Order: sequence, then structure tokens, then C-alpha cells
Amino acid sequence: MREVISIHVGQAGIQIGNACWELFCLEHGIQPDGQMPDAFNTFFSETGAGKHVPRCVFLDLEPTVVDEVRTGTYRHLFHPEQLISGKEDAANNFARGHYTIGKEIVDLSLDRIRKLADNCTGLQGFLMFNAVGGGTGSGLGCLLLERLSVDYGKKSKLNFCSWPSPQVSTAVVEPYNSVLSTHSLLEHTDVAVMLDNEAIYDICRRNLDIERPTYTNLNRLIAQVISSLTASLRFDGALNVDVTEFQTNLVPYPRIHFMLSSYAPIISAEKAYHEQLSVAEITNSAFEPASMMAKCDPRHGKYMACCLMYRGDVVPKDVNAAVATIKTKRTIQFVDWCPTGFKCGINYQPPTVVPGGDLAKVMRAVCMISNSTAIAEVFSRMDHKFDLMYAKRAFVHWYVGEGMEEGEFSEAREDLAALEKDYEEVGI
Amino acid sequence: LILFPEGSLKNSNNTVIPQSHLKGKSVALYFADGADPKCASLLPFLLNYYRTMNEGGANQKIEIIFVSLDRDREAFESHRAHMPWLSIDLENPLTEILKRHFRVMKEYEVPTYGYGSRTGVPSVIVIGSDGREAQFLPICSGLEEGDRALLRWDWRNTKFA
Amino acid sequence: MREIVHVQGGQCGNQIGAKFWEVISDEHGIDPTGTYCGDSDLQLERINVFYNEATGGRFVPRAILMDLEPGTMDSVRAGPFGQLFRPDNFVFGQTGAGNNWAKGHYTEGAELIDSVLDVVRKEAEGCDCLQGFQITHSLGGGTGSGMGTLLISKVREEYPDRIMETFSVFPSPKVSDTVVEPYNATLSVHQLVENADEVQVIDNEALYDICFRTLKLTTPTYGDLNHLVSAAMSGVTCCLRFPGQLNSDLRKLAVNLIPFPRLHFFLIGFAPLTSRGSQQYRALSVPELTQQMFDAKNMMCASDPRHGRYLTASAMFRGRMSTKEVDEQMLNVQNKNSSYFVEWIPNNMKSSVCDIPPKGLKMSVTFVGNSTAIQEMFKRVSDQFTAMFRRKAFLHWYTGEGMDEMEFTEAESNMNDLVSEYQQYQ
Amino acid sequence: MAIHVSRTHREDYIRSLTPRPA
Ligand SMILES: Nc1nc2c(ncn2[C@@H]2O[C@H](COP(=O)(O)OP(=O)(O)OP(=O)(O)O)[C@@H](O)[C@H]2O)c(=O)[nH]1
Ligand SMILES: Nc1nc2c(ncn2[C@@H]2O[C@H](COP(=O)(O)OP(=O)(O)O)[C@@H](O)[C@H]2O)c(=O)[nH]1
Ligand SMILES: [Mg+2]
Repeated sequence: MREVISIHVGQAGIQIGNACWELFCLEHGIQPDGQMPDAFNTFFSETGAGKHVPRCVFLDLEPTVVDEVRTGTYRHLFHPEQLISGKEDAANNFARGHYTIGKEIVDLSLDRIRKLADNCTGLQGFLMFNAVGGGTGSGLGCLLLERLSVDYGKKSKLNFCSWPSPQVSTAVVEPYNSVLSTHSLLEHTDVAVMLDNEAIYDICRRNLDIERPTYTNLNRLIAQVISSLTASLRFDGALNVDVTEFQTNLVPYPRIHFMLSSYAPIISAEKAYHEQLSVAEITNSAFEPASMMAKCDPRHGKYMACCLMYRGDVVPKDVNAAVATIKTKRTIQFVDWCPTGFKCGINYQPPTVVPGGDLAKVMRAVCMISNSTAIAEVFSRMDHKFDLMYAKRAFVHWYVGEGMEEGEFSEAREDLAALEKDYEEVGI
Repeated sequence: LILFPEGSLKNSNNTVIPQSHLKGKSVALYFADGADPKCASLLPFLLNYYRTMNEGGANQKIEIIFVSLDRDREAFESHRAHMPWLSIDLENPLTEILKRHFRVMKEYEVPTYGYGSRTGVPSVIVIGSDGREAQFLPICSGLEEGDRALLRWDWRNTKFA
Repeated sequence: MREIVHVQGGQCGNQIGAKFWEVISDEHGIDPTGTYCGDSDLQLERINVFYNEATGGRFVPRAILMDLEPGTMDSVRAGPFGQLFRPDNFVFGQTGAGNNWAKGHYTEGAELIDSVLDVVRKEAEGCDCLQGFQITHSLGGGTGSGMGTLLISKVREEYPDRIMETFSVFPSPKVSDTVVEPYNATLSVHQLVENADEVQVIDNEALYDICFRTLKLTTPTYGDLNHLVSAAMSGVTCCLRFPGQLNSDLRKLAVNLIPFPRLHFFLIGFAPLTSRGSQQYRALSVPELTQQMFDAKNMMCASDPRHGRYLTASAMFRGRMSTKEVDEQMLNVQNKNSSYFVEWIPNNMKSSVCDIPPKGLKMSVTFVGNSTAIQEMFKRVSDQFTAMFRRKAFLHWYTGEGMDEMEFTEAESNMNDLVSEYQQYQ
Repeated sequence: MAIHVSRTHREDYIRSLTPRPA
């Protein structure tokens, strides 16, 4: 029937989707050899008798994480050559992932999405998980995104990109990858959700009270967010909103499709014992700047669109009261031409818990996705940081000798600056 | 499954309780050694945690089943005397079978059984009804944080029903 | 009832027939010592089509094994299912055909004629009515090509109103064992066009290549090479021994395929051939088989039908499966492969629901197809002939046993007159 | 081309394991 297709590009896209697919198979209760001891139809295809196979592609040019999943616990969950591995990395470059080593792998991945989308009609969209910071994630990710944009023109693409952060980058050529990636990611994707790193790490410090988590807890939290976002697609509820009715609410102009998100409550076994979490206070914690996973303070921002999907037992009566409390709050600001900026979605099924994770199970939670004006300073920081190393040609000889031309750096300057001026002309 | 036989467990004043005497109670295996500087520093915080948590309530919340990896009976009783909660006698081979069932041993792996990882002394592990681990309290693990890991305890969903 | 008479010819024919008698035997559920095991009416009620009684309940196949060297026939008694055949059904050659068509057909094979007729007529007239024959032989060597085509040149004019299907193993463009390639290939084929009812082309070079992507294994032995052939060997004649909603037999298969008497060379292929990694991950259904058997890359012959054009196609589906899902799904492949099919024949395909699935598999299909794509494989054999015949090379061994330069030039002239209709039926 | 033991990941390692273990 009606289905959705996932794509994972880059190493960050790999084990983020590993955290996603373990949680999807945990929610449906399916034992991950395929057997169950029709709501799974959109994320899993039936194979034979009782077996279910994920509808996703794994894609990274090194085999160090692709063969890790292949030899790992889900060898019999993921189909073996749904996973595509290359031979050499993109070496933290847009250029290698887009020009030379991308040819040998996009022809196979295009064959895999044709075999995965021609099986049934009624496709909702695509779920691309990638990293802007990844050389393969931005390199091979952008070549994949533009090819699926021209071929699949009128289909939507939910994107989840690991944006670089102000303090850490864990790459010296990192802002070079960031400017060029959004140079073409602006015009080909339909919607992209922005996820920084130590905003989530500070989330794990503050309200999850753990002082040294790893990429485990970075990927558990991203898996909760996408699952509560797509919870209306698989599971039935009181007020269901689907993929095609997200851009109509959150995207007022086709230029602006970059936005923040947060999930509440972020609690452990110490908090579910001690604090009551009602509808009027979980939305206040969701609108707290501490829960922001892009470390952007919205007080000097301005909200313009928000979808408040609640997962778990809630009623329309008390969620409308919680909406009215946020509107009457003086510190939070809205834009004057959007009197209605809250589009609440309601599900019924309780949020799941991964056994062994720090999260304690909660049966009402808020995922909220919010287009605002505050994104401008996050990207203008990225523009200023790039300009210092573009002053006297830092790390440009790798790109030039690869096959791109000096001037694609400069064209990406006024396209990100056009995105800067677009943010400040809607913030008036 | 009958994980603990009739003469298995050993509480204070040197009396015996079988497995049945622990229903509705959050049971945990403390694997400890007398000579480990980990356990010497970690035991007072278990003494404070077990005492205060249990005192704060109208029910008995947690038990601690002590399993010993010491050298002889004299070192067994010396570390036993500083400790009020449950335990198992060392010479009973029941200590050995749940030592290999939970991978908590003391770096003699290849002379005996030679499987892999040991995750040895110290560890406290809450367990379910059928001898299955319920969660790992991360004292020395990938989280490797001692002396405060008892706060991860989840005493409503880990019952010995 | 309807009797099919099987012949193993040459080293390749003996080895490929051994695997087919292994896959038919366990398809009918038969222990290799002769005793039937498996407890079903539906695999035993039609057993006389291929087999014969032995007044003990034992079943012996209607197969004669004929070969001019004793080497590879000693291997098939030594191998599994070697006790299944009749000892009289073997006929021996103690000399060994040394890759020469001349001693295959004229000189050394002449003294084995009086023994091979006496064993094929003995098996034929013992039944009430014969249906057809089915031989397996290769055009590469001498005892398969020359000694095998000598069988077609005699069995037809003594049993005129019958048919036979010859599964000819054809040589390679790239790899080359049996260094005298074009002489044995051409000398067999000009007889084979005139005097054989249909020819299935089987290509080793290509069937390594199915074994390198869709079955993708690194170490291909001759065992599973022949096992992939024996699937389409079995599927082309499955409804002779099995019931079905829409039936098919060999005589029908000829009537609605061959339009003109001088084209009867057919592609062959078996679907599904699912990779070992992909075994559990295919909820196998009719749409994905149809694209697999209308897939050029999955053809046992080393000819690409993208260049060619299917004159008539045929598909014997097998198993519990819907019948209109055969019908309008092939109307979909006509409407999408409009240029891949001949425009002066509408509805170019067979549909045939063999109601019995293959051995272990729920449902499958066997594709046989008259294609004009074989013209490129027939012309490279032609220029392989001419490149070595201008220099008169490797001719002294042939001429010493009663050849002629004249008889070689109607072999090439019948070769060119065989190719000739293919590019003007495009 | 160098061919290695089936317990290393080079070319198609997945079913250098399953039909013919080494
Ligand atoms: N959210 C999240 N991001 C990650 C994780 N692991 C790596 N990343 C991000 O990935 C970015 C760089 O990509 P890599 O992890 O090095 O690997 P890659 O995506 O294949 O790209 P290459 O570096 O060219 O190999 C870093 O900036 C990180 O922010 C993770 O577990 N979670
Ligand atoms: N399919 C298959 N082909 C074979 C086999 N053995 C040999 N061949 C092919 O047959 C050719 C040699 O012809 P062969 O039949 O052995 O010569 P003959 O003994 O004189 O008939 C070689 O090019 C091989 O590719 C086999 O067991 N199976
Ligand atoms: Mg990578």
C-alpha cells in the first residue's frame, strides 16, 4: 500500500539510521530476524511468510561501518545488498564525493531506489539522513539529492542533516564543506531539519544528567525525534498529519525550509519518579532554549511556524489550553503576518523505550518542529567562519586538483548570503 | 527456573532463605572483592544507598545478593562482617555458575573456560525473575563511572515477580 | 503412453545428462538405487514418460549413453546415481575421438553405428507409441559434435513422423578450450539446420556469467554449471509428466514457435536464479519473474537480445499461481518493449501453467524463445571459419579421414544461408 | 588478484562463508 523510503548517506547517516531501525522494529514488536512472535507497511515490506525487511539503503564509501552493520546483529534484518559500500573515502571533501569517486556508486544506488519504489504506488516521500560535516555525507549526498530531485520532481524529501556547531567541528576543512553543501542543498531538497551536536550533548548533560555519553545517546535522541514525527504515518491516532501536510504548514515560502526541533521530556529514572509532566509544562520545556538542538536562543529569534505533535494519551481539550498558554507568554515572539502559528497533531499510542538506554518510558511526549528567523545567526556564523580561511586560500588545492574550479567557492558565497538577506526580510 | 536452591542464600545472623523469599523485591547481584581498591571505596556508598532508600518507604525496596571473588574463607568472612545484606557462600558452586552466566570473572579465562570479555570486579546487576539481567548499573563499563552509578537504579520495572 | 528417449552424447553431454537424471529422480522422489520414496500420486502417476519398469518396481531411465572414449563414462558410474541407468544402455568406444569431426561422423563412428541403432530401437519399439527424443551434446569436441550429429542424420529418416529436441552446447568468443573450434561447430550446424526439429542453444561462456552476477559465486565447478542447465532442461518438458490449467508439450511447442522450416534455434533460460544473499528477501511473485525472464543479462546464450528482436517467445510457468497474472502482465511487456518484438505478429508469447512447482520452490518459469539475436553469434562463428580456412589451417587431420574442400564450402554456404533470413526478418 | 581467507572482508566476503566454509 502507501509506503515511505529511507536513504542513509555518510557514516553519520549510517549509525543514526541504525538507531532508527532498531527502534522501528522495537515498536512493531518484530523480532529482528524478520519474524513477528498492517501498521508496519510503510516502513517494512513483507517477504515470504512472517518476515519483514526494512525499506532503506545504507550508503557510505568506506566499508568500515557498512560491513560493521553487515557482520553485526542485524545481518538477517537488512538485506545484504540493500547496503552499498564503496572503496575509498571522500577525504572530507565535497569535491571527491561529487565528481570522481561518486560515479561508481550512484549508478548502483539509483538502481536500488528504482527497485524499491516500483513495487507499490502511493509513495509518501524520502527520508534522507546525512551529515553536512561528512565528506561523503555532503559529497555523495548532494549528487544523490540533485539526481532524485530531477527524476522524482513532485515527491517530498524529509532531510535530517548534522549541521556543524560553533565550538566543535572535528574537522579543519569543516566550514568549507558546509558552504558548498548548502549551495545546492538550498534548491533541491523540499524540507531539511537542522541538528547541531553539543546542543544535544548539553541536553544529555542537563536534563538527562549524564556527564559522558557517546554516539549511543546522540543516536537514541535522534531516533526518538524521527519516530515521533512519523508516528502518524504508521500508527493511528486522534488527529493524524502525514508527510504531504508538513510543508503546507511549516514552509510559507519555498526558499525557507530550514528549521529547528526539540523533544520533551528528556528524562531518566530519577525524573519519572519525582516530577509530574502535564500538557501545560511539557510544551513549556519543549519551548525552553535549553531543549533546542541547534543551541540557538529564540529570544532574539522570531517563531513563524510550529507543528506540535503529541505522542501518547492526550485530549484535544487540554492541548488547546497549552497552546493558549504559549501564545499568552510575553517572552516568545511571533511574526505579525501569521496569527496562527501552531498546528497540533495528536497520536494515541505511547512512546517506546529502548531497553538499556537512559530514557525512562513516558506515555505523553512532545516533538515540535519550528521554522523561525533565529536560523539566520546560526548560518551567518558559518559564513563568517568560512571567510577567514578563504582570505588566503586555505585547503583549496585539494579541491582544485580534484576537478572543481575556483569560483564555485565564490558562487556559494552569494547564495548563502542570499539566504541571509532572505531571513532578515521575513523577520521585519 | 529455580535459580537459587534451598540452601543457597545467606543473610545476616547466619540464616538461610530460599529464592521464594524475595518476591516483589528489587534483587541485585553485587560481585565484589575484598582486596580491590574499587570495592573498598564503593562499598560505603552501597551501604548508604541500600540503607537510606530502604528506610525511605513503607515497603522493602531492594536486596543485594553478594557474590565473592576473594581468596579464602578468612577473607570471605572479614569482608562479610562489614555488610548486612544477603550473600552466597563462596565454596558453593552456585557462585561459579552465575559467574559464568553473567561474565563477571577475575582474569584466569583461558586456563578454565576460555571465552572472552570479563567485566570483573566491581559490578552490581539487577536481575529479573528467570535469571536474566534486567539492567547494568554502569560502575566500570563503557560509561566507567563509579561511586555514583547506583542512581541509575530503576526500582519499579525491575521486580522479582 | 508418451515416451521421450534421452541420449547422452560426448563428454559434455554425458556430464550434463548425469545431473539432469539426478534432478528428475528427486523431483519424482526416487532413491538412486531405484526404489521410489515420497508418497504422492502426482509425482508417480506419470513416471513412464521418462522411465521404464523392471518387474520389481524399479525404474530405469530411457537414456542411452554413447561416447567414443571410456574416460568420462567411467566417472558417471563412479559418481552418484550411477546405478540408476541400464548397463546395456551404455555403448563403449575404446579409441577416443581426438577433437576431429571426421572420425566422429565418417570413419571411427561408423563401426559404432550398428550398436547404437540396436539400443535406441530396442528402447523405442518396446513402448506403444513414441512421442519424441531429447539429446544433449556439445559442438566443441569430436565425440559430441561429429559423433552426435551422426545420430540426427539417421534417427529422423527411420522415425519420420516424430520430433526431437537437441540441447547443443555452443562454443565461446572469449575463452577457448578445444582449439579446433570453428571446424567442429560448422560441421555440426549445417546438418543440424536441415534435419533437426528444434535446437536449444546453451553457452558455457555466458552461463559462467549468470553464475557471476545473479548467482555470483567465485568458484564455479562443472556441477552447478550443469545444475543451472538442468532446471530449464526440466521446465521445458514439465507438462509432459504433470497436469496443468493450460498445457504444453514438445510437439505443440514446435508448432507455435517455428514459422519457417530453416529457423529453429532457440534461446533458453530459467527464472528465478536468486542470489544466496537474496534468498529470504524475495516474496516471489509473478511481476518479478516476468522482468527476470524478459531480462537480457539473464540469458543462457551469449547473445544480447537488445541488438536482436524476439520473433516468438514462450514461458512455461510452474506452480500454484494466478493465470491472468500471466496474461495482462505479458500484455504490459509488449506495450513497454514495443521495439523488442516483431510487429507483424501480435501476441508473440506462450502462456503455459504447468501446475507443478519446481523441486522445493513455490513457483518459477522456464523461458524459451525464437530470437533473431543469434545472428551475431552465428556470424562470429562464420568469420572464425573463414579466418582459419583462408590459411588452410588444421585441415590435414580432417582430410586424411575422407574430407573434401568441397564439403567444407557448402558447410559455410549453409552457414551463410542460415544467417541470411535472420537479418531480413528484422 | 590476491584471494584471501573467507574470514576477511574483501570482495564478496558474505558468502565466501555460507556455501563453502573454509
Ligand atoms: N549526530 C551524529 N553525528 C555524527 C555521528 N558520528 C559522526 N557524526 C558527524 O559526522 C561528521 C563527519 O562525518 P564522519 O563521521 O567523519 O564520516 P562521513 O559522514 O562518512 O564523512 P567522511 O568524514 O568523509 O568519512 C562529523 O562532523 C560529526 O558531526 C553520530 O554518531 N551522531
Ligand atoms: N556445461 C559443461 N560444459 C563442459 C563440460 N566439460 C566440458 N565442457 C565444455 O565442452 C568443451 C569441450 O568439448 P567436449 O564435449 O569435452 O569434447 P568431446 O569429448 O570430444 O565431445 C569445452 O570448451 C568446455 O567448455 C561440463 O561438464 N559441463
Ligand atoms: Mg564515511
